[PDB]
Amino acid sequence: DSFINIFVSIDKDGTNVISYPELEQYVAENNLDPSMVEKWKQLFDPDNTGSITLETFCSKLGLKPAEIIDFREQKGLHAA
Ligand SMILES: [Ca+2]
Repeated sequence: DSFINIFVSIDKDGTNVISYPELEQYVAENNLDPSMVEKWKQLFDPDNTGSITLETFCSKLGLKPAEIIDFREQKGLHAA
């Protein structure tokens, strides 16, 4: 899946802030390497703010927030 998709999957409450527990739950539930947590923090929370915003995620990856929002609206609709 795309980074757009994975962001929406991790951010299960839709706040457009990935909390560290959200990230950690995704890693464990998908049997990923726990080092993944540190990599996301380093790439997407470089200033160590304590969470990962949609804004910083998008700036690092060259995405716009509008792309995650579209996907979120489509996922919701599709799911229904
Ligand atoms: Ca969240």
